[PDB]
Amino acid sequence: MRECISVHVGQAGVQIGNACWELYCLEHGIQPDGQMPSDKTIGGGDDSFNTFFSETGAGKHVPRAVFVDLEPTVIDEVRTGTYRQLFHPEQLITGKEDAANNYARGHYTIGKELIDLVLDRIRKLADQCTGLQGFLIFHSFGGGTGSGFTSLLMERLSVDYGKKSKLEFSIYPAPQVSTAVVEPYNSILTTHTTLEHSDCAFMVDNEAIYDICRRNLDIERPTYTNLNRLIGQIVSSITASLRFDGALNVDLTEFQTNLVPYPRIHFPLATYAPVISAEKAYHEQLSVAEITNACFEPANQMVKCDPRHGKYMACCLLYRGDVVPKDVNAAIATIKTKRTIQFVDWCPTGFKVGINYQPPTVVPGGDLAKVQRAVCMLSNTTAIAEAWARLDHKFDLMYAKRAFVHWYVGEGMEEGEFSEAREDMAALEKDYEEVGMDSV
Amino acid sequence: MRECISVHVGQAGVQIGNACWELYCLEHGIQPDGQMPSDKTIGGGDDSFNTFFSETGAGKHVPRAVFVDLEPTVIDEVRTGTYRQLFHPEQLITGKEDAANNYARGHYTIGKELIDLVLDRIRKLADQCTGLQGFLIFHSFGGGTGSGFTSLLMERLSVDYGKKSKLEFSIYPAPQVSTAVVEPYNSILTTHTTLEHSDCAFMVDNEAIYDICRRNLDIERPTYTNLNRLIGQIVSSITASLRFDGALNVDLTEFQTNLVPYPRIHFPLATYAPVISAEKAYHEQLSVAEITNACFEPANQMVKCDPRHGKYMACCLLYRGDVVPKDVNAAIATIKTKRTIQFVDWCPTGFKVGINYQPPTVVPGGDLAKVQRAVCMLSNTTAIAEAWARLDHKFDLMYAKRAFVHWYVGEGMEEGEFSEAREDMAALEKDYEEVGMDSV
Amino acid sequence: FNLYGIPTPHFNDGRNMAKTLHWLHELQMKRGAKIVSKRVDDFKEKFQ
Amino acid sequence: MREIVHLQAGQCGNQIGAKFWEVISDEHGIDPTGTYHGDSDLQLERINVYYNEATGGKYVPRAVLVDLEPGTMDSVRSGPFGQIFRPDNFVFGQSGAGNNWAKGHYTEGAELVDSVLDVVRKEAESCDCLQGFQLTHSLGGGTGSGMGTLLISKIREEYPDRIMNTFSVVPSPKVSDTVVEPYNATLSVHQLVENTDETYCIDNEALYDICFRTLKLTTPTYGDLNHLVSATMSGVTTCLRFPGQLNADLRKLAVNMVPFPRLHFFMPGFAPLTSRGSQQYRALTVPELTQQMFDAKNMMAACDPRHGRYLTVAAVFRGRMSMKEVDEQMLNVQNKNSSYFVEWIPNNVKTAVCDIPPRGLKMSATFIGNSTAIQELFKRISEQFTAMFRRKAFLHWYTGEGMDEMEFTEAESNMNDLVSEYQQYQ
Amino acid sequence: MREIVHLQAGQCGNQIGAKFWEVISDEHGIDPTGTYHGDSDLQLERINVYYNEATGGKYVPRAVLVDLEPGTMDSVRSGPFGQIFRPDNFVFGQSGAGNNWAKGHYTEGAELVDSVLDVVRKEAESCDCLQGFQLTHSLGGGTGSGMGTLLISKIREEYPDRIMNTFSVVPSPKVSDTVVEPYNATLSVHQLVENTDETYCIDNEALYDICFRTLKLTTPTYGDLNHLVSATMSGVTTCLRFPGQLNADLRKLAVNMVPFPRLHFFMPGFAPLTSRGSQQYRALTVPELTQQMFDAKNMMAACDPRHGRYLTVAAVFRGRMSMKEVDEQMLNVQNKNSSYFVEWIPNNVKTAVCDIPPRGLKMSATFIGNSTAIQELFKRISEQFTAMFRRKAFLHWYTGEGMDEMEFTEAESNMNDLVSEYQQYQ
Amino acid sequence: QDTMVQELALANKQLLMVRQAALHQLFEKEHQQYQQELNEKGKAFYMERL
Amino acid sequence: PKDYDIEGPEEVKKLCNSTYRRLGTSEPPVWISETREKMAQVCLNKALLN
Ligand SMILES: Nc1nc2c(ncn2[C@@H]2O[C@H](COP(=O)(O)OP(=O)(O)OP(=O)(O)O)[C@@H](O)[C@H]2O)c(=O)[nH]1
Ligand SMILES: Nc1nc2c(ncn2[C@@H]2O[C@H](COP(=O)(O)OP(=O)(O)OP(=O)(O)O)[C@@H](O)[C@H]2O)c(=O)[nH]1
Ligand SMILES: Nc1nc2c(ncn2[C@@H]2O[C@H](COP(=O)(O)OP(=O)(O)O)[C@@H](O)[C@H]2O)c(=O)[nH]1
Ligand SMILES: Nc1nc2c(ncn2[C@@H]2O[C@H](COP(=O)(O)OP(=O)(O)O)[C@@H](O)[C@H]2O)c(=O)[nH]1
Ligand SMILES: [Mg+2]
Ligand SMILES: [Mg+2]
Repeated sequence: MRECISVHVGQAGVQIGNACWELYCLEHGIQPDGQMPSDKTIGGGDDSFNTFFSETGAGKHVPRAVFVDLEPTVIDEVRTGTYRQLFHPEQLITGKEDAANNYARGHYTIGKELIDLVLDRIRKLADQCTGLQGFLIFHSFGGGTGSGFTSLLMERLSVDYGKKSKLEFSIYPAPQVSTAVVEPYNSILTTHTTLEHSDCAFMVDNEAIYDICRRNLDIERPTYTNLNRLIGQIVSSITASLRFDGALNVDLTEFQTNLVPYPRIHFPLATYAPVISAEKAYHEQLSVAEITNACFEPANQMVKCDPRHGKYMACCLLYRGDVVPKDVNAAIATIKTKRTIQFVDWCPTGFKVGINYQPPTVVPGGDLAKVQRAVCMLSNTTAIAEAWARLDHKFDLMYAKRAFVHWYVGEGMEEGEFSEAREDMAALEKDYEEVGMDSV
Repeated sequence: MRECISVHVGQAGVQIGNACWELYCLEHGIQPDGQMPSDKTIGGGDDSFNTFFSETGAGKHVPRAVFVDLEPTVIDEVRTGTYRQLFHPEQLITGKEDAANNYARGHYTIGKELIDLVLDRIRKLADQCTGLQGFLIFHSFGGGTGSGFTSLLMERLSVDYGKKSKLEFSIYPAPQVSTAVVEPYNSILTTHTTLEHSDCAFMVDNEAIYDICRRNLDIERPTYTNLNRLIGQIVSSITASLRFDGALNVDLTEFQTNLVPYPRIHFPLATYAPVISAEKAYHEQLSVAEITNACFEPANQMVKCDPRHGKYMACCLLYRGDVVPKDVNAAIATIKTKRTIQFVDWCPTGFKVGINYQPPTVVPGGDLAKVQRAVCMLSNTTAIAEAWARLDHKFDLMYAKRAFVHWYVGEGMEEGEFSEAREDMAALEKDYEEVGMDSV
Repeated sequence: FNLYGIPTPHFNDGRNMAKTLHWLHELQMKRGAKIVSKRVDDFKEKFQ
Repeated sequence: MREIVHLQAGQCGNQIGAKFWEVISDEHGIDPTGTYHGDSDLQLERINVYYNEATGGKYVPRAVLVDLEPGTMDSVRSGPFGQIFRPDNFVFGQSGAGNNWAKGHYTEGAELVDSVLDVVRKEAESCDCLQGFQLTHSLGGGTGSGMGTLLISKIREEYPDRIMNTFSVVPSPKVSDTVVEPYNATLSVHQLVENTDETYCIDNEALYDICFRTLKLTTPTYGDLNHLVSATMSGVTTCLRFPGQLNADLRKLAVNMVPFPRLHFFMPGFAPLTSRGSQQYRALTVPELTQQMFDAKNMMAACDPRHGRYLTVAAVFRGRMSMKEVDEQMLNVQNKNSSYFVEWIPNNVKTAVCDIPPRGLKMSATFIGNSTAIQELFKRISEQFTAMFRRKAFLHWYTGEGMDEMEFTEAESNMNDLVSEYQQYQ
Repeated sequence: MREIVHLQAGQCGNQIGAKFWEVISDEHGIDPTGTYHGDSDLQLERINVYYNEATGGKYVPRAVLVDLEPGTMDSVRSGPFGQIFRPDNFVFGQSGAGNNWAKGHYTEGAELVDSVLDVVRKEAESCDCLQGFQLTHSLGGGTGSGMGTLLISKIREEYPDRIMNTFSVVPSPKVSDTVVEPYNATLSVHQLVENTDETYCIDNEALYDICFRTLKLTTPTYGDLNHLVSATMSGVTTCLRFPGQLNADLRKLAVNMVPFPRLHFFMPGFAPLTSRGSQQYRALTVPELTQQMFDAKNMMAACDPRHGRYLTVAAVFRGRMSMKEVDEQMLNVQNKNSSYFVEWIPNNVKTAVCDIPPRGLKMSATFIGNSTAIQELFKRISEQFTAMFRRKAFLHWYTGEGMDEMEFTEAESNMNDLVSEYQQYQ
Repeated sequence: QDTMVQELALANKQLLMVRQAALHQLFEKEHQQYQQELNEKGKAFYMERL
Repeated sequence: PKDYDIEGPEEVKKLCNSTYRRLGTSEPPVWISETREKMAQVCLNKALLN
C-alpha cells in the first residue's frame, strides 16, 4: 500500500490543504462527507484511495492528513465548512494563542505545548499505513507556525520516522510583495534548522503565482484560494503515480535521488504547464512539445527568479494524461539544443521523466480548464541563490540595529541563534557558487 | 473604453450641460436618478455608456463632467432641479463672486482661487478613465468665466496632459446682436492664449440658431433652452462614433488630423441638417441624397456668411441612422461637380465621411421629429475671415481711446496684452487670406 | 412620434449579396427540381 | 477562548467606551436589551472575546466602568445601549478628579484601585485564555491620567505576560480646553513608556478636521467624533473576532510593528470615510481605499508624516477582496514614495485580511503606524510643560497632594529620552 | 504543406478580412462554433492552409488581428464568427492612431510591434512549410496602412523566401472617405512595391459600379461589397486547398504574372455576376463567361481596359469543365482585341482549373489581372500629392511626432519612379 | 469496458457503410423510373446542358 | 440623511450620541468567508447501434 501521510502546518498549510484536499476528494469520487458515491472507477480502486484516503467500516474514506495551527480561527472553517464530516475529529488540531509572526514562540514556547499531541496522532496514522512512501509537509517560511512549529516537527520527526522522505512545499518569502516585517528573520532562521532535516523542498512564491494568474489565467484580481488551487495541482502531479497508473511511474523517493544533488542544496523550484483559462484554451494547441517548452520558459516559473541567471542541476518532468513517450523524448531533445537553457557540467543527464495516465482533474469552479495533457517540472536551479541572498541582505539590514529582537530573546531563543543561522546561510550561498563553477 | 470627459465652464457652458445631458440620459436609458430605469435592468449589457458615464458598481452612472462657474446662481438650478441625483455633488463646483465679463478677473484675480479645485478634480477623472481620447471644453467667448477662465483652464490642461484632443461646442459673439458690451474685449483676448492649445471651435453666431428655430422649425419666439438643445444635438453626433459601432468608425483622434490644415487654423463648423418639425416631415420625404444638400444649403446650415462665397477647405461629414454609403457617395460626388458651392481645387480630397448604425434620438418636449437619418458636418473654411477681422474691427473702435480698460489694469492686468492680442490677431487674419488663391 | 423620412430597406451584415450571388437556378434545385418537357430532353441528347 | 478585557476611565473614556459598544453590539447583533437578533451564525461564534454569557441568552459586555464622579454613570446608563452594561461593574467614587493628576493618582486614586482590581480579577478568572487588556482614557483629564494610569501599572504587575492597549486622547495643539493639560499628560506618559505594550495617541481636532473635511458635516458631536475612534479599536481586533484568509490578532499586530521596547506609541487611522451624499456616487475599491488610507489628511492624531517618516505601518482589511491589489497598491506606497520610509527596515507593512466588513460597509481597512512624526506631539507638550513648570505655575496643587516637586523632573527626563530614540532615526 | 497566415490591419482590414472568414468557413464547412459540419471529405482535404487544428475537432482560423482600438474588434470578436478565433491573437493598443503615419508607424506603431511580431512568429513555425503571408488592410487610413506597411518590413527581414499578399484598398478616383489620403497612399506604396510580391489595387467605387450595373442591387451596404471581395479572394487560392486537373498555388501565379520586381499591382474579378431577376436570362458556360471576366464593369479598380493593355492575366476556374474550352476560348478572346494586349509576350494569359465550385453554384470562376491602366491610379495620387505637398498642407502632424520632411520627397521620387518604369514597358 | 465504448463505435461504422451503399442503389433506381414514368406523360427532368 | 440630528426640532440635544448609526449604508447581503463561499462550490452541481 503506497501510503502518504500529509502534514499541513501554518495558516497557509491549512488553507492550501483545504484546496489540495478538494482535488483529492474529486480525483477519487469521495463525496465531501466521507462516503464514495457507490461506484467503481479509477479512483474507487482500493489501490487508488489508499494512497491518501483511509478506508473504514461504512465507506468513511478518512484523510491521512494532520492540519495543525495555533489560532483556532483558521481550522474552525475546516470544522464548520463543506468538509466537516471528513477530517476525523482530532486529525485537525488547534491551540488557543497564535505565534505572532515570531519563530521563538513557534519553537521555544507556544510550540512546545502541542508537539507531543501532534506527534502522537502521526504515530497513530503511520501505524494504520503499510508503506508510508513519505510525510508530505506544507508550511510557510514567514509566519511563526510554518517557520517555528514546522521546524520543531521536522526535527522531532527525524528521530522518530528516520530515513523516510520528508518532502516539503513552502511559500518562501516573495521578492517584492511581503506580508510582514519580521519575515527576514523567521525565514533565515527556519532554513538553518530544517536544512539538515528536510529531503526536498519544492518551494513556491506568492508573487509569482499571482502574475501567473494574470498573464495566463486572466483572473485579474486573484484571491488566495485561487493561487492555492495551482499550489495543489503540483501536489497531485507529484503524488499521482502512487495512485493512478501509467507508463513510467515516479515515486516520493525518486525525487530526492534524481533532483537533490548534494546533502544541502535541496530546494527545487517548481512550475506547472497547461495554465490556461477555460476560455483561451480550446482555441490553441496544448501538445507535449508546447506544454514542455512552456515549463522551461523564464516566466511560467512559479518562483520570482530567472533561470537565465543560473545553471540547472536536475529537472523532473512529471507528465499526466494522453502523453506519448515518443513526443516527450523529442520535446526534451529540443530543450537540450536550446542554449538559452544551460545545464551544469557535473550533470550530463539531468532529466527525470514520469507519465501517469490519469488526465488533470477539474475542480468545480476554477480558472484552469479541463485539459488532457499536463507537466510539472521540478528544477534544482542555482538561481535560488539570488533569492537566498536578498533574504540575507534583509536579515543584516535590521540585525545591525538589533531590531525586532526584544521579542525574540524574551521568548527563549538566545540572541546567539541569529548569528548561528546567519553564518550558516552565508555558507549555503558560498556553497551554491562552487557547485555552479564548471568543472576544471 | 474610448472615453472622453467634458468640462462646462461659463454660464453658456453649464447651461448647455443643462440641456446636453438630457440627450445622453435619453440615449442609454439613464433616468435622472442616474440608474437603469428600475425595470429593464439586466446584469450587464454594454460599454456604450463609457464615453460620458462611469459605474459606481451598484448601478448608478455618474457622468464624466466638470461643472465649474464663478456664478453659483446658474449652478443651483441643476443642484435643485430634475438632475440633482445625477451629477456627483463634489465635481460640480462654484465660486463666490463672478468674474463679471473681465478677462483680468477670469485669468488673474478670481480664476486663481479655483484652478486648484478643477485640476485636482480633472485629474481624478483622468485617473479613473483608462484610455482618454479628448477634452470637451464647453465655453462661451463673452463673459469673464466663459472666456477668461477657459483661457487659464485649458492652459493647465495642455501642459499637464499634452497630446489630448480639445473640443468646443459653445457660443461665439454674435455679429449684430449682443448681450454684453465687453464681448469684443473678452473674445479678442481669450483667442490669444487658445491658439496653440485649442484644436476646435464654433465660429458662427447664435442668431443663426435663432434663424434655424424660427424659419426651419415651425416655432415662433425661440428661447435659450431651444438653442442649447440644438447645440447638444451636435455634440451627440460628434461623439456618436465613440459609443455606437457603425459602418466605418470615426473616433475622436482624427477629428484632429483631418480638420486642421495649419496649426493656427482649427475652426470647424457645426451644421445639423434635418432640423425639421413634425408638421413638415409628415409632409416631406427625407433622403440622404438631399440631407447633405440641405446641410450645404444656406437655409438649413447656421454658417453665418453667404455660402455663395463660402470657401470650404477641410470637410467632415458624420451620419447617423438609415444611411447607405453610395447615396452618401452619389450625393458627395454630385456636390463636387456642382459649382456654386465652391470648394478648394488644391485639395482634391476635401471630404471625409462617417457612418453610424444608430438612428438619431429625440428628447420629449422638443420640436424635432425623430428622423430616420441625420448628418453632422464640421468643415474648416476660410470664409471666417469676413466674420473674424470684423470682430477685430469691433475691437479697434474701443482700442483707440481706451474704453473699459481701467477695469482691467485697475484689477490685475497689464496693458501690453491689449496690444499683444492685436498683432497675433492680425497675424491670424494674415494666415487666413494667405491660403486663398496662390495656386491658380 | 412616427417613422418620418424614406425607409430604405438595408441589411448591414450583408445577406442581400449572398442571396444574389447564389445563382437562382439551384435555389430552385435546393427547393426542388425542374420538370421540363420530353422533347427538349430528347432533342438535346442528340445535338448538344 | 480568545477573550480580551476592555477598560475605560473618566468621562472621556466612558463616552468612547459607550460608543465602542454601540458599534460592536450592532456588529455581533446585540439589541439595546441584551438578546441576540442577528442574521448570521458568524456573529455568535467568537462573541466570547467581548460579550460574556448569562441565563436567557443575555450576552453581557465585559468592562469595568471607572470614574470618580457619578454624573457620567447616569450618562452611560441613560444612553441608548446603557441597559446592557453589568451594574456592579459601575465602580464610582463620590469626589471628582479635580482635573488633576495628583489626587487622581495618589489620594483619591489609591482609595479605589482595590475596588477596581477586585472586579478586574473577578472578571479575568472566568475566561479560559486571555490575551490582554484594553483601556481608553484622556491624558488631559484627571481620572484617566490619574487613576487609569495607576490601573495600567497595577494590572501590568499582576499579569506581566498579557499584552496591553491604551487609547489615550493626547492634548490638542491649537485649541486647549484644560490649562493643566501639560501637567496631567507629562506624568501619565512617564508610566506609559514601560507599563504599556501598545499606545494609540489620538488628538481631538484630528477628529474635528476629518469629521469636517471628509465626513463633511459642519456641526459634529462627540459621538460622531467618538465614532471614528471606536471604528479602529474595533478594526484592530478584526481577525481576532471574525474569520478570514490572513488572520492577525493583537499580539501578532504587536510583534511585526515595534522594533524596540520603548518606541511603541502609534498613529491610528480609518480608511473608508466618505459622506453619505456621495456613498452612491463613488465606486469603493482597494486602490481608492489605500490612497485615502495613507493620505495624512486622514490621520487620527494631529501629526504630519511629512515632518518625519514612518518606521513601520500596518493595515488590516475587511470585506471580500483580492490579494493582488493589497500588494500592488501596497508596494506602490513604498516604491513610488521611498523617502518617507526608514531604510533600515526593508519591508514596512503588515497586511491582514478578513472576510467580514463592518455592519454598513462592503470593504474597509484601518491603519496604524509607528512614525518619527510623533516626536513633535511630545516636543510641543514639552514646550507646553517646560515653559510652565519653570515658573512653578500650578505645582502647589500637586506638591500639596502628596508627591514632591522632584517627581516632575523625571517626567521630561524620559520624555526627552523618548525623543532621543525617536530623533535618532530621523 | 502550403499554409498561409492571415493578417488584418486597421478597421478596414478588420471587416473585409473578417468577411473572408465567414466566406471561407462557409466554403470549408466550419460552423461558427468552430467544429465541422459539412457534406464532403474533400472539404477537409487541405484544411491545414488557413486553419490550425486546436482540440477535439475544431479548426480555429490562424490570423493575427492588429488594430489600435478594441472597438473595431468589438464588431469582429462579437460577430457571427467571432468565437471561432483565438483570443490571444486579438492584439490591440489603447489610444488612437488617427490616420497619421508618425502616430501609426512611429510613436504608437512601434509600441505594438513587439506584441504583434511575437504572435506572428510563434504562429509561423508552429507549422512545417510556410507558403506566405496574407495581409488585409487599406491604404487610406494610417491606423492600418501605417501598421500593415511596417509589419511588412519586419516580416520580410526574417522571411525572405515567403510570398507577400496584401489586399490594399486604394483610394477611389472621384471622392475620398478621408481628406489625408494622398499622403497615406504614397507613403504606403513607396516600400509596398519594394517589399511585397502581390498587392491587389481594389477601390470602393468600382465595387460600387459593379453592384449598380451588373448586379442590380439598389441599396447594398458594406456587408455586400465585402462578400464580393471575399468570395473572389477564396478563388485566388482555390488550388492550394481544392484539387484540380491543373493546380496553381499563390506562388506559381507569382512567378508567372510579375516579370519585374516593380510590378505587384493586380486586379481581381469574379465570373457569376448578375441579378436575381436575370438568372434564367443567362447561360452559365465558359464561352458565355470569360467575356465578363474581361469586361470593364467587372473590374474592381475602376481602370479602363480600353485604356489598359493587359500585361499578364491569370484565370483560375472552378468546377468540372473542359480544358479546350479554357484554352481555345482564351485565344478567341485575344483575336478580336489583339491591339489592347501586349505582343512581346507569346501567351499573355495563364490558366488554372479547379474541380470544386462554391455552394449554390454548378460552375464558377474568378479573375486576376495586370493591365496598362493601373498607371492612371498612380498618377492621380501623385496629382493629389504634389498639389497638397506644395504648400505643406497636412505636414505639421507628420513632423509633429518624429517624421522627417525628406521621407515625403523620397516617397514622391519613388512614386514617379514607378510611373517612369511603367511607361517604358509599353 | 473501455474497449466497449470503442467496440460499439466501430460496429456503428459497419452499419453506416452498408446502409449508405443500399440507399445509394435505391436512390438511383428510383430516379431512373422517376424519369421513365415522366417520359410517358410527356415530361422529363432537366439535366444541365442536356 | 441623518439618523439622529443635532440641529433638528427636538428638545433635548444629546451631544454624546452620534448622528450616524453606521459608517455607510451598503452592508454585503450575506456574510460569507472566501474559505467558505469558494470551498462550498463542490456542492453547486450517444450511439445508433448500442
Ligand atoms: N501562498 C500562500 N501563503 C499563505 C496563505 N495563507 C497564509 N500564507 C502565509 O502565511 C504567512 C503569514 O502568517 P500566517 O498567515 O498568520 O500563518 P502562520 O504561519 O500560522 O503565522 P502565525 O499565525 O503568526 O503563527 C504569510 O507569509 C503567507 O505567505 C495562502 O493562502 N497562500
Ligand atoms: N445657446 C445658449 N447660449 C447661451 C445660454 N446662456 C448663455 N448663452 C450665451 O452666453 C453668453 C453669456 O455671456 P458669458 O460671457 O458667457 O457669461 P459668463 O460665462 O457667465 O461669464 P460671467 O457673467 O462673467 O460670469 C450670452 O451672450 C449668450 O449668447 C444658453 O442657455 N443657451
Ligand atoms: N475623543 C473624545 N474626547 C472627549 C470626549 N469628551 C471629552 N473629551 C475630552 O476629555 C478632556 C477632558 O478630560 P476630563 O473630563 O477631565 O477627563 P477625566 O478627568 O478622566 O474625566 C477634554 O479635553 C476633551 O477633549 C469624547 O466624547 N470624545
Ligand atoms: N472595401 C471596403 N473598404 C472599407 C470598408 N469599410 C471601410 N473601408 C475603407 O476604409 C477607408 C477609411 O479609412 P480608415 O477606415 O480610417 O482606415 P484605417 O485608419 O486603416 O483603419 C475608406 O477609404 C474605405 O474605403 C468595407 O467594408 N469594405
Ligand atoms: Mg497562525
Ligand atoms: Mg455670468
